[PDB]
Amino acid sequence: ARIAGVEIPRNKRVDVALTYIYGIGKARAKEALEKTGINPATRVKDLTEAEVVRLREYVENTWKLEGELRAEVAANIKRLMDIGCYRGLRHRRGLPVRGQRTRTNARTRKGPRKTV
Amino acid sequence: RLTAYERRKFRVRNRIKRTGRLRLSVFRSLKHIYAQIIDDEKGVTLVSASSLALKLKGNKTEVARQVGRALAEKALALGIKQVAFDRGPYKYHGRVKALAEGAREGGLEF
Amino acid sequence: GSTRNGRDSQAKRLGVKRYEGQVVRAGNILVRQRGTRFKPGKNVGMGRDFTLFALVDGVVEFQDRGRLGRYVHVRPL
Amino acid sequence: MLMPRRMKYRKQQRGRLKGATKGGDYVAFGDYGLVALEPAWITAQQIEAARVAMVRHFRRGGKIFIRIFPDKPYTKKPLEVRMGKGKGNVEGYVAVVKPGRVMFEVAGVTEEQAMEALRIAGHKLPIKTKIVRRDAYDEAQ
Amino acid sequence: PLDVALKRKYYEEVRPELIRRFGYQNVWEVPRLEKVVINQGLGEAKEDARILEKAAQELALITGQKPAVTRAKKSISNFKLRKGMPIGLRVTLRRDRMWIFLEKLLNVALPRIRDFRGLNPNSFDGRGNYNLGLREQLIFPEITYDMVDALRGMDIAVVTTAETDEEARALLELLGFPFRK
Amino acid sequence: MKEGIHPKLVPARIICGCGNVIETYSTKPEIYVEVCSKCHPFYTGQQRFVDTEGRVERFQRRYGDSYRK
Amino acid sequence: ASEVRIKLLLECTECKRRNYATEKNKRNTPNKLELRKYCPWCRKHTVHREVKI
Amino acid sequence: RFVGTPAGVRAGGVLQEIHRDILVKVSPRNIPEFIEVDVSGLEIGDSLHASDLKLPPGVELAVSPEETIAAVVPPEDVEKLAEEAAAEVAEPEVIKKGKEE
RNA sequence: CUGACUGGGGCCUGUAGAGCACUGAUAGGGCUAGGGGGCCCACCAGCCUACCAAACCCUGUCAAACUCCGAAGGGUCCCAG
RNA sequence: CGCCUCCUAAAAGGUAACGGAGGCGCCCAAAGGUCCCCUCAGGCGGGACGGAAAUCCGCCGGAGAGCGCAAGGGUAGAAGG
RNA sequence: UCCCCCGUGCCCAUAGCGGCGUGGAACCACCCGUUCCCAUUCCGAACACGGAAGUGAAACGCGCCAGCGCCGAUGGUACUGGGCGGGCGACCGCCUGGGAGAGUAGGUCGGUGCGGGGGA
RNA sequence: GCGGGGUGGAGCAGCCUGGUAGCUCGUCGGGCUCAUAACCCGAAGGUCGUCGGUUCAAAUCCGGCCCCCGCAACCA
Ligand SMILES: NC(=[NH2+])NCCC[C@H](N)C(=O)O
Ligand SMILES: [Mg+2]
Ligand SMILES: [Mg+2]
Ligand SMILES: [Mg+2]
Ligand SMILES: [Mg+2]
Ligand SMILES: [Mg+2]
Ligand SMILES: [Mg+2]
Ligand SMILES: [Mg+2]
Ligand SMILES: [Mg+2]
Ligand SMILES: [Mg+2]
Ligand SMILES: [Mg+2]
Ligand SMILES: [Mg+2]
Ligand SMILES: [Mg+2]
Ligand SMILES: [Mg+2]
Ligand SMILES: [Mg+2]
Ligand SMILES: [Mg+2]
Ligand SMILES: [Mg+2]
Ligand SMILES: [Mg+2]
Ligand SMILES: [Mg+2]
Ligand SMILES: [Mg+2]
Ligand SMILES: [Mg+2]
Ligand SMILES: [Mg+2]
Ligand SMILES: [Mg+2]
Ligand SMILES: [Mg+2]
Ligand SMILES: [Mg+2]
Ligand SMILES: [Mg+2]
Ligand SMILES: [Mg+2]
Ligand SMILES: [Mg+2]
Ligand SMILES: [Mg+2]
Ligand SMILES: [Mg+2]
Ligand SMILES: [Mg+2]
Ligand SMILES: [Mg+2]
Ligand SMILES: [Mg+2]
Ligand SMILES: [Mg+2]
Ligand SMILES: [Mg+2]
Ligand SMILES: [Mg+2]
Ligand SMILES: [Mg+2]
Ligand SMILES: [Mg+2]
Ligand SMILES: [Mg+2]
Ligand SMILES: [Mg+2]
Ligand SMILES: [Mg+2]
Ligand SMILES: [Mg+2]
Ligand SMILES: [Mg+2]
Ligand SMILES: [Mg+2]
Ligand SMILES: [Mg+2]
Ligand SMILES: [Mg+2]
Ligand SMILES: [Mg+2]
Ligand SMILES: [Mg+2]
Ligand SMILES: [Mg+2]
Ligand SMILES: [Mg+2]
Ligand SMILES: [Mg+2]
Ligand SMILES: [Mg+2]
Ligand SMILES: [Mg+2]
Ligand SMILES: [Mg+2]
Ligand SMILES: [Mg+2]
Ligand SMILES: [Mg+2]
Ligand SMILES: [Mg+2]
Ligand SMILES: [Mg+2]
Ligand SMILES: [Mg+2]
Ligand SMILES: [Mg+2]
Ligand SMILES: [Mg+2]
Ligand SMILES: [Mg+2]
Ligand SMILES: [Mg+2]
Ligand SMILES: [Mg+2]
Ligand SMILES: [Mg+2]
Ligand SMILES: [Mg+2]
Ligand SMILES: [Mg+2]
Ligand SMILES: [Mg+2]
Ligand SMILES: [Mg+2]
Ligand SMILES: [Mg+2]
Ligand SMILES: [Mg+2]
Ligand SMILES: [Mg+2]
Ligand SMILES: [Mg+2]
Ligand SMILES: [Mg+2]
Ligand SMILES: [Mg+2]
Ligand SMILES: [Mg+2]
Ligand SMILES: [Mg+2]
Ligand SMILES: [Mg+2]
Ligand SMILES: [Mg+2]
Ligand SMILES: [Mg+2]
Ligand SMILES: [Mg+2]
Ligand SMILES: [Mg+2]
Ligand SMILES: [Mg+2]
Ligand SMILES: [Mg+2]
Ligand SMILES: [Mg+2]
Ligand SMILES: [Mg+2]
Ligand SMILES: [Mg+2]
Ligand SMILES: [Mg+2]
Ligand SMILES: [Mg+2]
Ligand SMILES: [Mg+2]
Ligand SMILES: [Mg+2]
Ligand SMILES: [Mg+2]
Ligand SMILES: [Mg+2]
Ligand SMILES: [Mg+2]
Ligand SMILES: [Mg+2]
Ligand SMILES: [Mg+2]
Ligand SMILES: [Mg+2]
Ligand SMILES: [Mg+2]
Ligand SMILES: [Zn+2]
Ligand SMILES: [Zn+2]
Repeated sequence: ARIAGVEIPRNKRVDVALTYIYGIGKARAKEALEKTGINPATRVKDLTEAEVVRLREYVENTWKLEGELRAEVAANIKRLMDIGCYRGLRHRRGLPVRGQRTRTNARTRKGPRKTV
Repeated sequence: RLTAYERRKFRVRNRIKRTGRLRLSVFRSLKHIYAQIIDDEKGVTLVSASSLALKLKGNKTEVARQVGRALAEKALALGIKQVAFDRGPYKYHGRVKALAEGAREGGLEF
Repeated sequence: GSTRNGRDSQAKRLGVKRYEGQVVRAGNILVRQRGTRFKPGKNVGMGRDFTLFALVDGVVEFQDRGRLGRYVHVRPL
Repeated sequence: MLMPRRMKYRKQQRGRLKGATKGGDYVAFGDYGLVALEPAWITAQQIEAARVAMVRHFRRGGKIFIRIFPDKPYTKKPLEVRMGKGKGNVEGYVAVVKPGRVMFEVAGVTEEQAMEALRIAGHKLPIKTKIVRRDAYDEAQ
Repeated sequence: PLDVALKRKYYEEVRPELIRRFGYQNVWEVPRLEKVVINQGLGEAKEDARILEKAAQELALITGQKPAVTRAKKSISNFKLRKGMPIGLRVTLRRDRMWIFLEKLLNVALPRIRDFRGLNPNSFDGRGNYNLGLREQLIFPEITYDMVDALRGMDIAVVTTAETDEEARALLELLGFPFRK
Repeated sequence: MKEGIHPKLVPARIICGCGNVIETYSTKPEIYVEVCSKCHPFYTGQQRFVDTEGRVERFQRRYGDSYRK
Repeated sequence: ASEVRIKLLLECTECKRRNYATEKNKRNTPNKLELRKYCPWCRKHTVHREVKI
Repeated sequence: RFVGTPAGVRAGGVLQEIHRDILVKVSPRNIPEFIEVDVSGLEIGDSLHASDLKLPPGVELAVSPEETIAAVVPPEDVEKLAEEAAAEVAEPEVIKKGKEE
């Protein structure tokens, strides 16, 4: 559980390895490599402990990650669901939120089909 | 509501009285170690010996052996010869064992 | 009409065989019992089925020691 | 109607009906009582029939205390069989009742209302009865 | 006996502060640490793994002490458990090892917990003891990612000579137990 | 203790990611940890880490007060 | 006794005579019994072996 | 003395006087003629306890304050007879002996 | 002279009666997990129950195979007629 | 249809009915001998996966547990582990 | 012979639960260590050894309180050996000898034998 | 009285030997056909008549009760 709570994949390039962390995509990965001055093409199994402790310290302090980010996403939905807004209804019936059709498809929000 | 100590004490003593001999019971405290030979038929102590009453010295093991000999000497003088060793809650080992071996050395029969 | 009952077992003739004040000889059976209703006392042994028998010639005595149970003794003559 | 919900043993030896009541001989709940004057096995059918009589009398109101319960199983061999071939079958339950016991008590009803209800119920019982009211003698028990 | 950080802290900062906050008329009335009993309730080693010695070896690193086995007191159908089956581990840490474990637990382990928002204040015995639970054994420093095959947490029991919860609450926080409320 | 069945405890040095060094005893003399009590946000008073936001919603609009009145 | 709980003899390994009869469970204890028993012939304790009854 | 006429009694209910007196430690010179109790606030089916007993000077309760003392209960009704009669009863099961018990 | 029977003395016993401490039964009330039902909700709980009711407590009871108790008697040994 | 346990059996023992109720026709190489330790069920509270019940901690708990199998007697001052 | 403590029995809850109080000179205990004897299905917790800085906090000993537990009369009664009456019965009475249980009044926060250590 | 059964909607296994509910049909979804039957490819549904008990655990062993099948009910 090195940085930041997740133990990033060794033997892989340091830029992609960061994407395996909740809160970090390729974008925030390209950022933390300049802002800490580390070579994006090197493997994590080849990171200097100096390079490590800097990348770690920066990323945990600049962005909200793992459990906390999951916490606000939950908190954001919890309120939408509680105020009684439409965005909340769709979260309470587990139906598609973003105005898609529900006659067909919508299989990712509902789950596998329940035939009749 | 009894304790492992009480039960252990009881269990080994009942076993001794059953054989009906005079019993050489041994109390062993943190500093001292006493010993009396009792007739449970009459509820009477017959001969006594202790470190506290013999004002004895340093190593508790070596001390015990001495109170053991003390008991035996006073014992045979009274006609007591054979006797049964009540090890109480104490494992026959170290201080207590030494007290016994001393009583034996002194000519006590057990 | 029939019954599933009808069985029973041979009576085992248990109990005290010598009462207090009675003279017994070495080996006389004193109490026949299941478990220890009476417990072996002075000069009294116990057999593998809790049988109380006099160890010496003498006279029987009973004593009830409260929470310790009842005991049977043979007093030497 | 009144019967045990379960029991250790299914059939019971008949026993005897000697002597005055063991207990339950004093008023203890209501205002007025009905007391048995002679011994009997009082059947569950009778108890219930004696109860219904009283509640029917009150129409609405009053409270009925039933101080006897039929826990004794009543046995009877099938019709026209011969002796032997075991014990009979259970056909009902009775409550053993010896002289002096308060069987029924009423409360929360006028005196003449209690006198009549206990009398009527008295007629559904296979024994002689006596109507009684609460005394200090009852209070002292 | 080894002088250790958390132990010395007990006698120097924790000991006095308690006599202040509660006013004891005797030196023994003050709260002491009795024993820390660590239990791995496992039971994942019932039929499947007769081999759970990895967890014993793991607990042996964490506490510098080899655990004993706990076995099933009675057979149970639903847990696929027959009477006498080996389902857990339990090591009793007393004295200097008790301190050393708590010291590393307080300064290193509890922090390394995923989303650690403080120990639960309400997990208090009522009789003045405390119990807490961990979901991973990677929480401890001696355990690298390499030497772990599969995740397994534990129960931690901390016994106190204190009579009441409040006295117990104080002793541990003073020693460095972080609570959420 | 029983001999030969127990891991040997010796003087140890747990090194944290803030550079902190912990004087303790362990089965391994050197250890490197990513966090400790001296730099963990819950421990260090109340380090808001990255979320010093202050909700921010719902009155956090104020975009703006230019509507007519 | 039964089909699985058999009866057996014990033979004094020294003089080869049978001195004891007893039982065992040949599913639980499939190995031939070895036990020290007093042999009246040899007039001393001796290892006795299970032998077919 | 149960002073007052309960509201349950107005609804047809019945006041069951569980304790028609109460056990009390007291001086001989200090014996009350009675003790009043307000039952006027009793509904079907509410109840008072010895705790709710407001005592004269020098008298002390000798029973558990938890001890119930009076209650108001529903009355007999003929309307209950029909549904009470319609209640069919299953046979008395047997507590068994042996390989069943 | 040891006999039936009788006087005294010890010891053994679990019935009559009674009791509810155990095993079960049991009426009512109290208190209170569980359901049922209604206002109320799906967003996870509330709240009220003239409903069925666990454990516990109180009042009142039942039992050959229940007994915290427990006689009158009865059995046996000793001394005596 | 023989054997074991309880009741009937009237407080010694014994006592019948096609009276009320259950069991046996095995088993254990340790479930045996001895020595040395250990003490239950259950209740409340506390503890990752863990649940009414898995394992751990605390307090209360004379025995209601356990003792291979029916029942009774017995039993932690062990006959139980 | 009187007081306190450490042993060991007896009586077998009038001796117990709970509450409060008190004792460390001595004795006991916890206590200080784990080198050595010996020990932990792990743990010097227990058993054990070597000690004597501390404390009577836990334990234990001694007192006090009747909330619970335990003991419990007298009186009456049930029942009954034996002798008699009554009813068709279920059942009911009388004489004589024996006499409960529940409950009531009340009792109880132990008594005592032997041996040691200390005190008067 | 004696023997034998009660398990998806129907009819039968599983029971004797405790842990593991199976086969045909029917049913729902989809194929082929203009459509339909047949046919092909998928899926659902039994807490085992009950109430009790033994056991770690019961469709399974044991007991009570309900229901159905078969045989018997003779000399009189
Ligand atoms: N003293 C006696 N033993 N009396 C016997 C009592 C029973 C007797 N049949 C009666 O009715 O009175
Ligand atoms: Mg990511
Ligand atoms: Mg769209
Ligand atoms: Mg739409
Ligand atoms: Mg004496
Ligand atoms: Mg029939
Ligand atoms: Mg038959
Ligand atoms: Mg016979
Ligand atoms: Mg025989
Ligand atoms: Mg016979
Ligand atoms: Mg018999
Ligand atoms: Mg007898
Ligand atoms: Mg023998
Ligand atoms: Mg005598
Ligand atoms: Mg004698
Ligand atoms: Mg009739
Ligand atoms: Mg009849
Ligand atoms: Mg005929
Ligand atoms: Mg007949
Ligand atoms: Mg009949
Ligand atoms: Mg009838
Ligand atoms: Mg009656
Ligand atoms: Mg009439
Ligand atoms: Mg009464
Ligand atoms: Mg200290
Ligand atoms: Mg708490
Ligand atoms: Mg504590
Ligand atoms: Mg790790
Ligand atoms: Mg003569
Ligand atoms: Mg004669
Ligand atoms: Mg004679
Ligand atoms: Mg005579
Ligand atoms: Mg006599
Ligand atoms: Mg009777
Ligand atoms: Mg009862
Ligand atoms: Mg009562
Ligand atoms: Mg009766
Ligand atoms: Mg009765
Ligand atoms: Mg009987
Ligand atoms: Mg009886
Ligand atoms: Mg008595
Ligand atoms: Mg008594
Ligand atoms: Mg008598
Ligand atoms: Mg006589
Ligand atoms: Mg003569
Ligand atoms: Mg035979
Ligand atoms: Mg008999
Ligand atoms: Mg008899
Ligand atoms: Mg009998
Ligand atoms: Mg008789
Ligand atoms: Mg005879
Ligand atoms: Mg063994
Ligand atoms: Mg055996
Ligand atoms: Mg054995
Ligand atoms: Mg428990
Ligand atoms: Mg729990
Ligand atoms: Mg949980
Ligand atoms: Mg649990
Ligand atoms: Mg038992
Ligand atoms: Mg069986
Ligand atoms: Mg003493
Ligand atoms: Mg006390
Ligand atoms: Mg003090
Ligand atoms: Mg001192
Ligand atoms: Mg001092
Ligand atoms: Mg060493
Ligand atoms: Mg040395
Ligand atoms: Mg060793
Ligand atoms: Mg120590
Ligand atoms: Mg010790
Ligand atoms: Mg103290
Ligand atoms: Mg002690
Ligand atoms: Mg004290
Ligand atoms: Mg007093
Ligand atoms: Mg009394
Ligand atoms: Mg009297
Ligand atoms: Mg008569
Ligand atoms: Mg009479
Ligand atoms: Mg009379
Ligand atoms: Mg008289
Ligand atoms: Mg009395
Ligand atoms: Mg007391
Ligand atoms: Mg004494
Ligand atoms: Mg003296
Ligand atoms: Mg003296
Ligand atoms: Mg038939
Ligand atoms: Mg079917
Ligand atoms: Mg078959
Ligand atoms: Mg099978
Ligand atoms: Mg289709
Ligand atoms: Mg067309
Ligand atoms: Mg088609
Ligand atoms: Mg069943
Ligand atoms: Mg079981
Ligand atoms: Mg079942
Ligand atoms: Mg199954
Ligand atoms: Mg059946
Ligand atoms: Mg013919
Ligand atoms: Zn740090
Ligand atoms: Zn030979």
